[PDB]
Amino acid sequence: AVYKVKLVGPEGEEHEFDAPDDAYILDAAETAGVELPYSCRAGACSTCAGKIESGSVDQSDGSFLDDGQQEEGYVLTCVSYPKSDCVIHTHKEGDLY
Amino acid sequence: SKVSVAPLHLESAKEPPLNTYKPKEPFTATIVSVESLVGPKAPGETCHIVIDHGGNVPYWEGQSYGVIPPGENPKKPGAPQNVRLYSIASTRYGDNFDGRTGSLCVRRAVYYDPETGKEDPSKNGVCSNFLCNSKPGDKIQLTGPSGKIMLLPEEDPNATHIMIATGTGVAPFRGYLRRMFMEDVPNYRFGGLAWLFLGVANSDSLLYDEEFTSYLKQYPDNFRYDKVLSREQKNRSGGKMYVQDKIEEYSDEIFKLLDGGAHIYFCGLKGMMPGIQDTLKKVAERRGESWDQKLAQLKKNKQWHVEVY
Ligand SMILES: Cc1cc2nc3c(=O)[nH]c(=O)nc-3n(C[C@H](O)[C@H](O)[C@H](O)COP(=O)(O)OP(=O)(O)OC[C@H]3O[C@@H](n4cnc5c(N)ncnc54)[C@H](O)[C@@H]3O)c2cc1C
Ligand code: FES
Repeated sequence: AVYKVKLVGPEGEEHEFDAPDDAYILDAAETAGVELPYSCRAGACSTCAGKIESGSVDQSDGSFLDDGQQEEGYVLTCVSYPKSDCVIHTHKEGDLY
Repeated sequence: SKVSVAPLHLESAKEPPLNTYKPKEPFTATIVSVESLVGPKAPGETCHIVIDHGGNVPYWEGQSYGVIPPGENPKKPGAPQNVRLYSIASTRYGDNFDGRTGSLCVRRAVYYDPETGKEDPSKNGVCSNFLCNSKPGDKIQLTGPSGKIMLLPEEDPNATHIMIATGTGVAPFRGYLRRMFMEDVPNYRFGGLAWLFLGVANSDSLLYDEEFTSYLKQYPDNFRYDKVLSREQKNRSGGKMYVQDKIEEYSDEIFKLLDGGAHIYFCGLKGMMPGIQDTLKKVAERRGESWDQKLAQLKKNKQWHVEVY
């Protein structure tokens, strides 16, 4: 299935694009001409950090975030598969410590 | 003369390969060789590992490989080890000009009681020791390739590239330089300026010196190479010499290049950046510029490339 992922920049900028349930959100976003922050691109850091508003993803391919951070809604967009329509706020790296 | 490389169809791809192999289903690769890169005086071991992926896990320079060491996650029973990322140190053709292998530059992570100075093998790096302990024939769980931040900008074959590295951070640059100078790649004839700054602990810790010193002889007009041996050299004020200190010795020269459109890259452990940034800040100010503004502009121009960890 292909879902619709809506992103919210650190200033209210929004972007809504198609996101195959078997494609990482970071890649689905770039396909639609959306520039997002990233570093390793392999779920090893926090540069691509984002935070769920609604929906859910499978980011098990990632290992940087702990259960607690993931409980709160934090997701590594470079290794996240949308499991449904979602609303995600980007550039959340600054909240992680 | 440049070394013939094959197969050329590895130049045909327009977009770089990404995540060809995921953690749940990694590719089983074979170790071709492992060798220490350092001498007895090096603080620790850093090894060169050649891996045979048989053309199944191709990549572009600047990208990295994922390796999943055997055993289970000590933090999650029943679960396999987390993948460790490693900057590929070889061109896409590999050390065999094969297009069949890739290489990693791995620093052995070891633990030492802060006092008795004795190493506790039970507390050292799992994947790094696993890798440097490997022998020809060993199988390795490979994932990737991954990354885009360190892809080499080739639109301008005469572009300028300033490479700042520390320790294993030299890996992607070894990949750039073999491509610019050692390999016979018809569609990429580098004619710009490649400048490599490498900071290590001592000379016994130098990585691939014979290789880089070689470029200084073959292309004096296209390759500059400055090393910093921290435990053997000193800066202007008597303290240990670091890469930012060497960058400072060519401050005006380096800022010109940046002002002229030069690409600058940083790679290695992340504790190398604070000092680097402070030095850049002080250099921009001694020139009357705002570092924050210049950084923002450099990033805007896509000239700033960082891969620290
Ligand atoms: C994009 C990227 C590129 C990279 N490129 C490179 C590269 O080119 N070369 C390179 O060498 N590395 C590179 N790394 C780092 C590499 O991925 C690993 O983080 C590194 O090799 C250490 O992994 P490890 O499995 O050996 O150690 P880990 O087991 O993960 O351990 C981490 C540290 O904890 C220590 N430790 C473990 N248990 C204990 C304990 N009980 N008490 C105290 N200390 C303990 C270990 O000794 C070690 O120093 C890169 C990382 C990224 C994200
Ligand atoms: S870019 Fe590092 S985890 Fe996503």
